[PDB]
Amino acid sequence: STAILKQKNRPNRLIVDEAINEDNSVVSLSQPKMDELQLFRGDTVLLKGKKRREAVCIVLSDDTCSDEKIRMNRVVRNNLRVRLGDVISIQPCPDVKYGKRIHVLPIDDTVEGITGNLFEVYLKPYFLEAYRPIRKGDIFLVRGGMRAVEFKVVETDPSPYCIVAPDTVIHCEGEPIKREDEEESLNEVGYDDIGGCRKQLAQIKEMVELPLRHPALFKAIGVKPPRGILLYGPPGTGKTLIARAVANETGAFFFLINGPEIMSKLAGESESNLRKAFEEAEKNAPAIIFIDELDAIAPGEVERRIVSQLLTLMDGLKQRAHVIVMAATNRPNSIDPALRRFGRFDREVDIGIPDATGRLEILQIHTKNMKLADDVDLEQVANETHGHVGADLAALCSEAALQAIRKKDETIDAEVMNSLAVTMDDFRWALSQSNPSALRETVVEVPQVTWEDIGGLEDVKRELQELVQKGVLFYGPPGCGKTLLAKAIANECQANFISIKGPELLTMWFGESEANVREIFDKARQAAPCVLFFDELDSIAKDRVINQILTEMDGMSNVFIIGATNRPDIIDPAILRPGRLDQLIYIPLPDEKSRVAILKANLRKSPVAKDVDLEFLAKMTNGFSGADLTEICQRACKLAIRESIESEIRRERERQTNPSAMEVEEDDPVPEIRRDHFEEAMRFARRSVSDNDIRKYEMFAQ
Amino acid sequence: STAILKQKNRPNRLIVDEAINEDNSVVSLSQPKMDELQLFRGDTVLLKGKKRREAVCIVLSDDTCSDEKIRMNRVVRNNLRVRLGDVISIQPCPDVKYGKRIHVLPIDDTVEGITGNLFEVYLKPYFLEAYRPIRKGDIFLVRGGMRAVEFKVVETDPSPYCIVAPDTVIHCEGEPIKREDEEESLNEVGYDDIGGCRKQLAQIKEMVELPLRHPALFKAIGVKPPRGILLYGPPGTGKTLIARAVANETGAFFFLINGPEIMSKLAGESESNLRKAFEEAEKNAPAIIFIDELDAIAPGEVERRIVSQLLTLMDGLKQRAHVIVMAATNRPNSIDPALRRFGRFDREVDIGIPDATGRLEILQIHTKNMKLADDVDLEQVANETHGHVGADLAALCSEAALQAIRKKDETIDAEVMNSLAVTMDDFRWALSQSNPSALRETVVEVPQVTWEDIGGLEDVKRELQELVQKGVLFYGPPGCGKTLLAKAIANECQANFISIKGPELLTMWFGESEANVREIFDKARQAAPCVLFFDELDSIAKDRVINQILTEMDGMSNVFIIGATNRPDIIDPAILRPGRLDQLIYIPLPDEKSRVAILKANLRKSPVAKDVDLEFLAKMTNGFSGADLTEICQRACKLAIRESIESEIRRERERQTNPSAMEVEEDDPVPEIRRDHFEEAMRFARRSVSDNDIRKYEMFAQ
Amino acid sequence: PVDREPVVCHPDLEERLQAWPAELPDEFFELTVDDVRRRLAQLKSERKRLEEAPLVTKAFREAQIKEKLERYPKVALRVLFPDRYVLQGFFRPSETVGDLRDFVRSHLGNPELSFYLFITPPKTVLDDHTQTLFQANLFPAALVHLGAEEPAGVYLEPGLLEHAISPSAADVLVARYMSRAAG
Amino acid sequence: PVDREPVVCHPDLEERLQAWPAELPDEFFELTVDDVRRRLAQLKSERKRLEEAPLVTKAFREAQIKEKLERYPKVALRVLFPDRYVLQGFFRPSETVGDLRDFVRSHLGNPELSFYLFITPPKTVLDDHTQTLFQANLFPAALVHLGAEEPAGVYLEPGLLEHAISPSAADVLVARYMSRAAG
Ligand SMILES: Nc1ncnc2c1ncn2[C@@H]1O[C@H](COP(=O)(O)OP(=O)(O)O)[C@@H](O)[C@H]1O
Ligand SMILES: Nc1ncnc2c1ncn2[C@@H]1O[C@H](COP(=O)(O)OP(=O)(O)O)[C@@H](O)[C@H]1O
Ligand SMILES: Nc1ncnc2c1ncn2[C@@H]1O[C@H](COP(=O)(O)OP(=O)(O)O)[C@@H](O)[C@H]1O
Ligand SMILES: Nc1ncnc2c1ncn2[C@@H]1O[C@H](COP(=O)(O)OP(=O)(O)O)[C@@H](O)[C@H]1O
Repeated sequence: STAILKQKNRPNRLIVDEAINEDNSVVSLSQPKMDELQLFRGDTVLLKGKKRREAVCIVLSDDTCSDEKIRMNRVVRNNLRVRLGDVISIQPCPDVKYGKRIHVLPIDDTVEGITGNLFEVYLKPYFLEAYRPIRKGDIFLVRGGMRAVEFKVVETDPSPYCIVAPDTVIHCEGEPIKREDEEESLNEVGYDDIGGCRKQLAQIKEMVELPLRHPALFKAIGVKPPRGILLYGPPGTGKTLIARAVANETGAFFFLINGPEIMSKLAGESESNLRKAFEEAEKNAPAIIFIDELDAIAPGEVERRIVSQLLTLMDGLKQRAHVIVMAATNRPNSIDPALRRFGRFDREVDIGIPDATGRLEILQIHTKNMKLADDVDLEQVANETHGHVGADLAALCSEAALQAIRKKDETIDAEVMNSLAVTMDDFRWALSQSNPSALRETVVEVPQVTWEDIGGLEDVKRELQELVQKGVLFYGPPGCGKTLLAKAIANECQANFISIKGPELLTMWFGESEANVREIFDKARQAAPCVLFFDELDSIAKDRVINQILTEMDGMSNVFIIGATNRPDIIDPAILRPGRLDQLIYIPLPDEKSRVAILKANLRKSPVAKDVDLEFLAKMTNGFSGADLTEICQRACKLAIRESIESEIRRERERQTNPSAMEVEEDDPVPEIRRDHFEEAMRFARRSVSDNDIRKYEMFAQ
Repeated sequence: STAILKQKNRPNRLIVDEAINEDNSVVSLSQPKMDELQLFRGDTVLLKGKKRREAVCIVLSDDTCSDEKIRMNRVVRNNLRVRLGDVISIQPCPDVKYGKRIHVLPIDDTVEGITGNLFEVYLKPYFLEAYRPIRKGDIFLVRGGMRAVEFKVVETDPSPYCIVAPDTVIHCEGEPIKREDEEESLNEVGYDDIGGCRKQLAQIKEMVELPLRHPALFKAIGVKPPRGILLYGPPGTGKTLIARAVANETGAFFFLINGPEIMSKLAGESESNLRKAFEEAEKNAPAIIFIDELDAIAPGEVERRIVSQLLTLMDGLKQRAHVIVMAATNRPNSIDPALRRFGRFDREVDIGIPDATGRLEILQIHTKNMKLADDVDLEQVANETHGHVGADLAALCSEAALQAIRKKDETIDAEVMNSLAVTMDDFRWALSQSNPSALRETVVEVPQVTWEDIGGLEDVKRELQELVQKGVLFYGPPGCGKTLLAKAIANECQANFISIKGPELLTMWFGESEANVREIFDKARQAAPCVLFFDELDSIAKDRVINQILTEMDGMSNVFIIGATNRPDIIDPAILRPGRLDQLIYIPLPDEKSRVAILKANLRKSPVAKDVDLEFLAKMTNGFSGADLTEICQRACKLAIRESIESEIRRERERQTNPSAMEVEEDDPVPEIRRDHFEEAMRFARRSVSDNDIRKYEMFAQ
Repeated sequence: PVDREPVVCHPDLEERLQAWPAELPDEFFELTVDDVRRRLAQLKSERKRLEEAPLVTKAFREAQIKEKLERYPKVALRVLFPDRYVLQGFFRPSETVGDLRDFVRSHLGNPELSFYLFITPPKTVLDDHTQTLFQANLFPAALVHLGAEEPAGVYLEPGLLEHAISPSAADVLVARYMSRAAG
Repeated sequence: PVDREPVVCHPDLEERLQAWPAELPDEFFELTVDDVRRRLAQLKSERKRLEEAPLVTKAFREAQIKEKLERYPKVALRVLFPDRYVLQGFFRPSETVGDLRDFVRSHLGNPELSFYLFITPPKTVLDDHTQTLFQANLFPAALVHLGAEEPAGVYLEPGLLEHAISPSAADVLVARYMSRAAG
């Protein structure tokens, strides 16, 4: 009996697939199927699901679409009450009556925080000469004003379905409607909300889609479903996003277990929470259990206790339970290998930092609500934005949106908010204003610097030489040898050196949350012995970060740690407790003698004049730092060489008259660096410290 | 003194880089540099290296080229005696005299195996109105006849350099020249010989280029070089290829240590070989030590002994030794974690299966010698060729080349070999003729099949039921339930099932060498308990494979193993020794009763006629197998449904006259499957066994 | 060059006496065991597709356009009037939008009227009269809506309204060129 | 449209009295510490370049072509005769190959002769007279060789040979348009 209809109506029997066209009333079909049904492009069709609910959509051709498949977006799928993979029936319905009048009302939670006329803003241009097919009970959405507003169709004249003519009267009279249970939010996560990885999704769909959607047929199919999956990559990659979307699109229940959050609770309360979590999923099954940051659990007694409890629940899940456990982390290696073995977590998916082509998808997703200026090139932004994960680009578009709003109640007019355009300059601003200078490519090194290379600071050198052969904070004017001393130590102690600036600890948008804080110490531990050097500790201020540094610090020791700052006054003194770092070493501007030694050291590499007095150079340069002293010598050479070549060019030309002439007693002009070279080279600028500051440095210790 | 020239000649001071244009006489520059030197596109320039050796090349503009950089290919770099990163000096020399006569002779090893006139084939079209700049001592190459021939320039008139005019006389008189030491082979590996990964190369260059090229400046630079690197991926990916190219381009000595090969040798001889290997590299340093298949060493006493010896040599390498150890394997996990720790092998590079875009590069590399038909689209081949690593595509182009040669001495005429064109059909052939059906996507499964689902074979069922609750070979006509029985076991034993066809063990081109042989057993071990099922054991013949199967087999046991074949006569009996698999079970064509049970089992899902005699169906179908029996029932339904719908369509139309008429006593026509449905469905074909064969199956046991 | 072979259809003129399409049971909407087995193969292929990242080449595009133009040598266009009447005509793929607009002015109540053509959803108006029907996605068969500043002006034509036929009949003229070539 | 502003140069007419370029010591060819430091930064950037795989967009291409055409508003072409004489002329980027061939026939010994132009290495002959100098890679400044079936025919012209100048002088006409615009 059955095979008849399925064979008889086979041309009309199609399966749902993800749609390219994001329009509300548009569905796509394959050209052969289009012809088979004698369908024109743009023609009206009728769709029907198992739920008996119908829909009316405009049909378009798609070359990428399979013949047996039909593609429709989130809006349509919900109106038909079907999901991806579901079966629908389609017929080419020409008849549809032009609507005489319709009635449409907005959903309450989408319209929160705005005043204005939503018709003239959203519904007016949406329905204007678009001839959109519309059925009762349909929920569509219009995007504008940094917002996506949902509208519900109360009734149509005629019913159930009609199309909106320019002669059709749209009745908006009424009150915003409360949501219904049967209709999931379209602000609820889905596949179309995930950019930058199509592949990783396809891999996940392949594994979990069918077991979750209909496990009973997947049972008889014979293939063995994965019990658990390990998602890995840096933070803000869309791992939690993916889990929510997959569970949603499959119609499976979703339970989130936060790794740290469940770990806080007292002994025996945690174990009880896992059990409740799994039991609830089994009750609401088919379901997905998402464990966020798994390395916060299984990377004491109670430490193992919850892990063993987890292993029981995992191994305690039979295929019939219809539950699939998802877990996220940085790298699979950070996770207990007992978890990664076959039968528990068999497969692992890499969610990585997206390429340029991928970041464009993410941008396009988050700009869909906002109106873009014509001068905005998103793909060009994608090239300019690097190392950005999904959370960063989302934060980027969010910030850039605000910048435009910053040109200007607690409740905003819907009209002006919708008419507001975001320019490229707004993005260039947002891309500029807040971000490091993070990742940062931290590099282990073995400096060849010795004590000899450092001029002056002999009083300091001896002190440092005694301490070796718990920590040190260098402070003073920038460019006087803070960093050089740190390496001289690493060389003398014959250890590795690691240089890191403050903001490199912070993420983009100067996020106080830092996972990488320990990551430095980890590589500082990987290498050994090693000297960890924090440059610009004052830059830590964009708090939480300072403490978590102290923790990691005390946690070990052989790793030596050296801080450096040009602005020690704002450094939180808690980092300075005697137990952590005893020595506070002040490095001043090089004195008159020190400058002579520095200048000599630099000038030893190239010839120097007879008239030049080094002690006088130490005079004319005082407020100079080591960076300036090494610079002023380089400029002098640059002026010396440019002067010599223009003289050398002058000769080559003057020989054009008589090339044949050779004069033996006449010798080659010898390049020399004289006083007026330095005199002229002293201009380039500037960067000096206030005399007030010097006192603050001297008066520091206290 | 120095900084003068470098500043004075700064526009003329450039650094070597890899070239896009593979032509011999062509070098590329940046447009601003082109203008700065007042250079026309196609103009002649002169290059000079540190070696004092000059060259004359035609200059072209490149948008991808940096201003400070110049790009030249392998041919030019060797003629200038310089490598990547080296410094050269360039001047726009217009003067160059049209050659009156030149003298050019081929290199002996390149011309081996051919007769003919090499001038008319290679040199004639090469120098014809190309106006190529040529200097003495230059070694260039011409490609044709599945071959790359090197030619050396003995002398030029005038000298050292000239250009070849149509009026220039090319003197080829002489004897092929023996190679010189100073000139490396251009059939020696290089970067231009590596396709499919640019990135992985850039990562390697970044790490190892500068430490190998000039370690002393890299010393003072302060950054710490990697002591060892782990290359990983499947076989034939170019790992060994990469190692040879990197060591070559850097001018570093190259030592290969084959993992298995060094492991064969007796105790104490192996340890002595490592020491000699490292000592030789240190002697010829800067050098690269390549260890092939590292998992054959460190994944007994002597087992650990050589590993500890290795760790000593590794840790015994100081940066001053100028030696970098490269190692290759499948996955880093297969390697002892003691190796992967910091200080020994710090960094690992993934050499993977290339994407479609990458396979095009590989194709282009291996087709450079052969002349391609105009109908050949390599990029389209790249899409058609899947799962192919570099060795496979290289084997593909090699085979496809032979196919064209197969249209036709032991020594071939150079003219016809050069004029031979390779068509697309030649490739389609080669892509077709030899390859699996490998990777193969091996899938673990838990079959729902029971003993009930299998009709007949009751005598066999009981036997199998007794054995459980060391191995089994099923043999008989194909389609009688060999595979079904295997799953019935897996279900009853409540274990996992793994189905694998014979050629899936073999690689592409039916390579006898199989690493994957154990890989099946590994996953057969990963899952447990599991039933390993070899389908078509006779397909093992495209030897080495049969043994290595027996080894792995005996190595364990709980994993159960079942072979199946429709042609047991050619199966090597060594696999059948009682110690390995006792039971040899013959599954015949289903008898008359068995067929009734089978036919019933299939027909229970849909209505059946009153006149149909199942026992008669068992008559009219005898030589039928289970596959045929289940097929003939499906066709019958297909004929039954097509007949019903065309009848059902017939009614729908005949109601057009009077839709309003309803007849209650008139009922819906009931679809039935009758005898003439089966009678008609018996045509579709064919696949039967000879009556001779049946005896061979019965007479098998012996 | 081409024969337009015009016709006019309206939903009213459709017989609309057709028997109701049989309502379908929940069985029709639920999957066979093999469906799941096939659906899985869809996911696998799409996954492998993204992994290897096949090359799209300019040679392939031009080849695909050619085989597409050869499959549908004649293009059928339908202009939908605000009065619900449909104007049907045949075109070459290389015909322009202007050629369509001229085709409309021909059968109008008067050429003097100003109007515009557009495709929906969303509303996209065709400004380019140089543009071919191919690159305008009017191919192989497309429905176009006719807009106007003063729509009370455009009645199409009364004489053609007498020649007006059933929509189901207009499809049999199109189905000839869709399943098969020009004859 | 454009002024060709033709000139003729030959290597012989070059003064060739120039002092020898100073031979260079091995120091010039060896790297500074910072060179290595910079070279490393080249590898790093190129690596990161391949990793993120920047988007090449049609908008960018058209933008790059435009800024390229604006940088070099006038194209200089040099036709090299088999007799070593060089014919120089100025062209617009949108000028065709035919416009160049006509420019050659003008100054020849006679227009009656048949000839062909090509660029090397390798030998690539320009068959397309429709093709612009831009897409023929004759831009911004290119050297072209002049071939013929019977080369004994093409002498260029004797009168121009009297006007023939030094190659170093011909470059000062080009260098104006290369480092700077038309004036
Ligand atoms: N591939 C992506 N496409 C779009 N947005 C993304 C993507 N990845 C991350 N995001 C954004 O980053 C935020 C954090 O994502 P989530 O998955 O919750 O955290 P994590 O990725 O660390 O698990 C989300 O609000 C989402 O908007
Ligand atoms: N005491 C010194 N002797 C010689 N050179 C110095 C001295 N102090 C600073 N310099 C020069 O100034 C530059 C900056 O030094 P560094 O220690 O890196 O910065 P800071 O001292 O601000 O941390 C160095 O490149 C070094 O050459
Ligand atoms: N990326 C590639 N480009 C070109 N040829 C390759 C590439 N990778 C492998 N090949 C071919 O495969 C063969 C084996 O390469 P090799 O590196 O020696 O083995 P493996 O890759 O297993 O280490 C070589 O002869 C080479 O021609
Ligand atoms: N004894 C049997 N009873 C019922 N069906 C059978 C029997 N033998 C074979 N079949 C049918 O034939 C097909 C092939 O069976 P299989 O065991 O996979 O191949 P083979 O026996 O050649 O290894 C199966 O799909 C099954 O439905």
